[PDB]
Amino acid sequence: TEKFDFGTMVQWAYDHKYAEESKIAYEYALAAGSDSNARAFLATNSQAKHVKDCATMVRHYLRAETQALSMPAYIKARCKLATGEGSWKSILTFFNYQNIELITFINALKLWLKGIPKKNCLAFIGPPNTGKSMLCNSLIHFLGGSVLSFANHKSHFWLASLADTRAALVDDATHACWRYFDTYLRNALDGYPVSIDRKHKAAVQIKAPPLLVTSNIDVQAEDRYLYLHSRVQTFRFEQPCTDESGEQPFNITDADWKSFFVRLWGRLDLIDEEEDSEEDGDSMRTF
Amino acid sequence: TEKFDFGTMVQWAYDHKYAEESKIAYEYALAAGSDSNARAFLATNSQAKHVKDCATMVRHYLRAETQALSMPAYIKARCKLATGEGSWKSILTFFNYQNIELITFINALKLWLKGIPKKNCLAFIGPPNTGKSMLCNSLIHFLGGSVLSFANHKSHFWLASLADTRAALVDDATHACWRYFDTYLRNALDGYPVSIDRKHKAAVQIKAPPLLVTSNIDVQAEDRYLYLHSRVQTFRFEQPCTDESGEQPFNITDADWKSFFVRLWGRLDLIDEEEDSEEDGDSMRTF
Amino acid sequence: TEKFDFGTMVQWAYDHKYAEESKIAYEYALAAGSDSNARAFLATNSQAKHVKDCATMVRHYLRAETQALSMPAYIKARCKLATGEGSWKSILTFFNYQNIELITFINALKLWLKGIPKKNCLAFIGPPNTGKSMLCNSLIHFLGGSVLSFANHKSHFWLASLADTRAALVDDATHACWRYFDTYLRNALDGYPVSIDRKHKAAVQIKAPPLLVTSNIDVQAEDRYLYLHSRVQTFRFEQPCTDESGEQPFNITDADWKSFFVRLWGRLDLIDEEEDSEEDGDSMRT
Amino acid sequence: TEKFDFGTMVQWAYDHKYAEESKIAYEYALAAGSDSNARAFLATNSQAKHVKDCATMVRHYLRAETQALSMPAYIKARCKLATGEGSWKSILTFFNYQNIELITFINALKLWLKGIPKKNCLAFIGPPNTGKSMLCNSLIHFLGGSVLSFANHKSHFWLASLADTRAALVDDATHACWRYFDTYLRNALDGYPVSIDRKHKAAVQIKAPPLLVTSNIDVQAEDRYLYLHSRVQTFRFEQPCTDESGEQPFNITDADWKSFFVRLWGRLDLIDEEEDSEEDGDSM
Amino acid sequence: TEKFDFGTMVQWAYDHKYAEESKIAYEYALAAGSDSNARAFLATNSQAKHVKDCATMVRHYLRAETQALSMPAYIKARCKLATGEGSWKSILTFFNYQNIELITFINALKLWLKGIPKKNCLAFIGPPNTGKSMLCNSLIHFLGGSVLSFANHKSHFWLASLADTRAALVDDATHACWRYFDTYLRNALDGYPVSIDRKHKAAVQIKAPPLLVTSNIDVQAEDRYLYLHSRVQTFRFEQPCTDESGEQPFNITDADWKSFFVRLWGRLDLIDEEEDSEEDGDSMRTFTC
Amino acid sequence: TEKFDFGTMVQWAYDHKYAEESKIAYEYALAAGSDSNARAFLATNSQAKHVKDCATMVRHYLRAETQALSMPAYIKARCKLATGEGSWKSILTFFNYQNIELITFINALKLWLKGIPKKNCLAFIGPPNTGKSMLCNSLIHFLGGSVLSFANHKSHFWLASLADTRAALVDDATHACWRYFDTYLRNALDGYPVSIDRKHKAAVQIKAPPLLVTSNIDVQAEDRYLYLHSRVQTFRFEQPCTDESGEQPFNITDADWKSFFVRLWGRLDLIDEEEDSEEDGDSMRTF
DNA sequence: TGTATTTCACACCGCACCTCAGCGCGTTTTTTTTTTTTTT
DNA sequence: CCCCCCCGTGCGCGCTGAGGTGCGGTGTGAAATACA
Repeated sequence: TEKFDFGTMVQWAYDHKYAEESKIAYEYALAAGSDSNARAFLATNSQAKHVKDCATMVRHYLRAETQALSMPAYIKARCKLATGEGSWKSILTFFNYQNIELITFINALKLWLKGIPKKNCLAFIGPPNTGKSMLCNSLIHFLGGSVLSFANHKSHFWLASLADTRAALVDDATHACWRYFDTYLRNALDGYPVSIDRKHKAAVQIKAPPLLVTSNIDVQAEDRYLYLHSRVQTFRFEQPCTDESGEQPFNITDADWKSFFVRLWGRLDLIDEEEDSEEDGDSMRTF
Repeated sequence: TEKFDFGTMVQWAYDHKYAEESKIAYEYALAAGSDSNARAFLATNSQAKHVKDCATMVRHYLRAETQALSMPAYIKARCKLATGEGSWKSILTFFNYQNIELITFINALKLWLKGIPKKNCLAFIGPPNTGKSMLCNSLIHFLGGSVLSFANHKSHFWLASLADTRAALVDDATHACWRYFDTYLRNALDGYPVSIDRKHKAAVQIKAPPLLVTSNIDVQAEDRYLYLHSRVQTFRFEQPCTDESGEQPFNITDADWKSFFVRLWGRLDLIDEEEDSEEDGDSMRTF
Repeated sequence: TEKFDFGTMVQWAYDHKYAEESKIAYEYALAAGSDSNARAFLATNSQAKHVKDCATMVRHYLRAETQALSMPAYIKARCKLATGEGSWKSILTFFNYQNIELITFINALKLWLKGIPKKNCLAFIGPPNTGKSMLCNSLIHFLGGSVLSFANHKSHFWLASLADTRAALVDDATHACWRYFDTYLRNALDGYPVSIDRKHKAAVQIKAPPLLVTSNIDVQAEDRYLYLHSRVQTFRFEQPCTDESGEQPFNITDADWKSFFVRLWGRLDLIDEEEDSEEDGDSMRT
Repeated sequence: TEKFDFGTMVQWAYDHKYAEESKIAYEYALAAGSDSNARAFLATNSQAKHVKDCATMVRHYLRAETQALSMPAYIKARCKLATGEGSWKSILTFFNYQNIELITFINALKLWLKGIPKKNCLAFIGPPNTGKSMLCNSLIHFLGGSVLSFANHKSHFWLASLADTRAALVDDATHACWRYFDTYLRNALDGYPVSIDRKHKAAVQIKAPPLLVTSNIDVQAEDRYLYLHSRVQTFRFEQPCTDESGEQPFNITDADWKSFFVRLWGRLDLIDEEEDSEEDGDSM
Repeated sequence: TEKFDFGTMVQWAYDHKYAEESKIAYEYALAAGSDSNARAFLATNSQAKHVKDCATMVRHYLRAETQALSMPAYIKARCKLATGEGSWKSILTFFNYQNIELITFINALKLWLKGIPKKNCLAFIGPPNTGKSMLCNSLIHFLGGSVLSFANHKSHFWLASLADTRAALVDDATHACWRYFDTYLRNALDGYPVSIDRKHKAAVQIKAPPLLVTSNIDVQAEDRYLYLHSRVQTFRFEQPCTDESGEQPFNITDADWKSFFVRLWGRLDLIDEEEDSEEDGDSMRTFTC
Repeated sequence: TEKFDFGTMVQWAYDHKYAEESKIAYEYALAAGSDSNARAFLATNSQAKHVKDCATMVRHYLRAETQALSMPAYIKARCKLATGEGSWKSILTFFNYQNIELITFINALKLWLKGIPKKNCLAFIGPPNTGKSMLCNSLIHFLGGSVLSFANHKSHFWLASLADTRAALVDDATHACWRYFDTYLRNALDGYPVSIDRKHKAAVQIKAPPLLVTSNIDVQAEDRYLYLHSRVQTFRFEQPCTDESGEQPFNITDADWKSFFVRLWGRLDLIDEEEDSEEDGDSMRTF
């Protein structure tokens, strides 16, 4: 019985972080119970157009908000989302199982996070079924990164995801992958800016976000990869996780990483400058 | 009043589950006999745009309705959609014909449906003309899952169908297909997220849905596929099958599957949480 | 003075089955002489949009109408549209010249049309210039199907012509085509749904329609196609159907097939006994 | 005197046969000096949309008009748009020079134009540089038919240019071209509808337009082409004409063909009824 | 702040010859200190659509204005826009350097500019760095024709240029470009029309403009281009002008070409009848209202 | 009257140099607190279209402004913009270390800037990791140029950026890149016009912006490229510099270039800028 | 009884409100393109 | 001879013009108050 207001629906959509078309349409039509704006939305002869614009607008808002946040603020906004209970002792026990003292790994992650160039890629190289996939992919899951797949490297759009995410991982790199890295992506693995081709739009020149790679092939030994000995940090995982112990004796969850970052806020050198004293407030495109 | 009202058209099109534009337009022009909104629509000089919006809204509603169901609800809906005359005897008789107990198949099916990692691929290995594809095609028809095709693996978009359906079938996997699974797509058999493209879209990262493959090759006997012995459950098909007057001595219906799942809702351990609304008015708030 | 009304224009377009846009525009601008709505169209300020929308609406109507006709009704609607006068005698005498009893071809059509799996492909085998392509392509043309092309099997885009039509012809299937059928379309000849793929689009999962394949290779004698024995009914076209002395005595115009069907509605196990009121309601789809 | 009337502008545009967008827009802005409607058009704030729609409408009318016309009427049209004055003497002397009585060419064109299967391909077969390509190309241009090319045979996609035009030609058909005609384009010479595989399109089922082949290979003589013995009217070219002599390397201009048709209606058998008797056309 | 008059904006754009969108928009918005129509445009809330339409209209007007000109009058125009004090001795000495006396090139240009078929392409074939691309590009720049490029032969839009320009050119003619000339653009050399596919609205039944090509592949010798043998006039540049050990090499300038045409007007046979009727006494304002 | 004023929004966007849709939309939504016009914007029913048009208009303005500046004026405009503290002494010591007197580099730069034909490509060729990448990347960063990547070369659209900027670089060009330059990019590198294709827009015939390339592969020495000895200039970097880890004398900053150009305004033949007689230029408005 | 001194009373003429719907209204690269690997 | 359920809401941004209705800027007097 009132005039539709697109802004209210954009704000409500952003409240629940609904971005895709079908979800916003379905959830709003189900929410027409106690939302007079929704009941004004249903009887409008341009529902589809409004859904399309609402999704686009929420996408703009979320993309800009994510891009704005600096690394300490981003890891804070992800320690907020890490739900569960569990200490960091799993991390230390796993690394001592792999006979790698923690301090080296901390002294490499410290640099890797800052994107210091020539140190912008970890390598976890070891035999299959050694526990590189679980660790690396969990660390990507807790940093909200995207997995890059080498299957479609013949389509040069496979690097499109590097325009958004903050920790990319390509897993089980073959020899062709290492040669590809040495030959094409010399700049990105260095850390220097590199162009990114995207779909239907314009190429965006961006920094090279931090990476992670797991591969059976060692690179600190193959002398034909002489240009990668100094540009990566290789940690050797040479022991098996899935041993005779019934379950995988070591498994890693968001609680482990969350308490890992809360306890190691200092030794990773993370800090926001001065102002964290207020009551909550956020973008409000509703009026 | 005679003014056309788009919400009514969307409600009607969703009502009978017409998604494609042509069927909506034809059926609605037919229904114009006894629908005031329809006899209004025929005269609205912007018919094509209304039809396109109605089809798009129905597609949005249906797609976001299917993805909002957890697995037991999905199987319940598929059982509700299946009609015919049959029983589970018309299946267990076939299994006893191939000389495999059914209890082992159930102990495997439970895990396979739950998507548990490292146990999320059933391989049916048998010589040609023993009935593999018959059982697999029947089962994947019931689960409403798509079937892949290793023909197009030169063109990396053959995985595009993996983004929607919840039970993928790959029939007649050659040596090349098994090597591809061993090298590239190990993550899916594990159960870790993978990246998949969709023609004119972006690589949507999703968990890999359960699979079902038929191959003459015994992966659990070869030595090149040593790293698949811990990600594949196999069932051997040995006794002969269809060679008799164009009638395979065993054809698996949908009534068979319906009575199978319904009769074994306890052994497969499928259930829902605290329930106080099952057989009620369907939420048709899309009007 | 006379407002435009898109409804009566789409009704007029559907009256004459003017699907394509240019024909709409030209014929309607011509008809403006004695149709007030057409003068309103001519004076209208957005003519091209109306032509485009009319084309789209007519295409929707016609395509949906085709997809909704059950197989006996569609055979009746393809029997109505075939024009010419002839006789089934050409089919009968062609077969009896190939020393093949007609009753064999009937007892194969009875199944091949019903889509029964494992009996849903009719192969015509014989050395070339024996009349295979004559009968096969005449029959596919009657059924309104689409002639496929085994050549482009380097690409997987050559099955795209089966997303719509209800009968396909694969002409001169050599060993490569037979191997391709035995390897990737094992399902199709078994009637169960297949996964076709088109160019610059997504794959669709549809039932495999019936088929007619012409080949020089007796699959039911080969051994590597041991699987193919159970889903292909061979037909031995041996005699020379073409010119015995310079002029091809035998050719199957649409009238021959039409009279064949009309006289053989019973033995094919179909039904066209509607005869409802006079011909049919067929009121309107304005 | 206001409210620019788009119907008038499209009627005028078809009136002057202005089809391309740029011509319509420019000349109309030029005629706006003495045309009130054009002066209204200039002040309109959406001139581009009007120009685009006018081009689309004129193209619709002209394309439908061209497609509608039947073959006797179509030739009666293309026998006027042929410009300039010539003389059939050149074509007669050319054919007499090639030892072919022109009566033979008339009695073969009689079949070839009707599209009658079993007689729907003319092979102008002779040694290189004997005027075969000259004559075939002149005749095919007169009909305004697309000239094909078998040098693109490495793909199937050399047939997509045949979707529209009413006549065809292939240049110096090698054995591969004859093999292609014998194997894959069998229907086109028999009258049945054949599929056409192009790039980023679909198998368009269109009838075969009448064909015309230039080759050095006498298909009527080889024994591995029994299926083309009866669907081809091969013509013999022996004597050379397209040489560098002080005399005429005989030219065959469109006017030559114009006078040829004008004189050869009677023996070429094209009907004249079902006309409109100078009934104009309009779009308003 | 009176109602925006899109006609006035298009008139201003075509007056200043601004065609591309960005230059139109920015230059107009900078002229708001004196044009009431400029503030009128700034006031509206649909600036992008208006600038898009203005660009398209100016494009139409320039396109037709150029294509109206006849090639003799077009050479007159391109001989007015040439300024300097050049001489034709440079081109004569360049040709006599390569041992091809100028009369041959004159007797080829006469036939080429007339666009007669079978003679509608000159290939300047020679080893790298002998003076082929220098002369080719000098003549093309003077004649205002658009220089094509083969690096993008995919997407099939590399041909829209010669839909509206009077002399195209393709340098670095690799084997693939020769193959395209053999199997795609035969109609271009044969005089027959070719359908050039513009990238936004529709193709054109445009006749192929006179061409030019620089290559090292002596197509008059390779038998794989038997069709291309007899439809190009090959001029062979064997003597090189790559003198890196002293005096400066040749360079042909616009004024050199202008003096060449002015001097050899009669021998090049350019004469469109006249222009003296009552249509062109003094009427000049025909631009627009 | 508190209605939206698109002119105000476009002027503001250009005022802050916001270009892309995401930044302008989100940050203006934030500004809607105390910028009455943005508060009106939030209530508009076509927010997305207005955001898109604002992005397009700001692109038009920025592009047509930058393309106007003559090259020495561009260098001056970047010169004032360059902030920080540093001197030209860094560049002098770096080059005099490499056993190249600075006069050689200066007399090559004074030609490279003007795009003089046959000297329009300055390649820094030397043994691996001797300190070339840092210098080329820093100079391109100062001149506001773009750095392409070779990976896109399978798509011809990777040169779309050449129609805008005035200093183009590709770094670590492989051997296929050298063949590409010798075969397709002949005229452009010689000093001629060349066509450029772009996405959704028309192709333009624009001259070739000056270039900088680095590689370990020599082009003046390999007789395969007998065709590039007279059209490029090659500087041989030989000493061990590129560590950035142990001593790092190649630590080039942007203030290095700023004071380089400020101190070399007579021997770079640049004084005759667009500011030959600069007595009144203070003007700026694009309402 | 003659006459200064003033709002109600029917209204010139209206400033300006609200009231409809006939005028404007839209995206298309990327993949596929046959190109030369991709075992042999 | 009187109560055991039908019922899930409102529209192309924006105009804008004839239409007529009213309390007043101004229509401006015979009646009406009080004077002398």
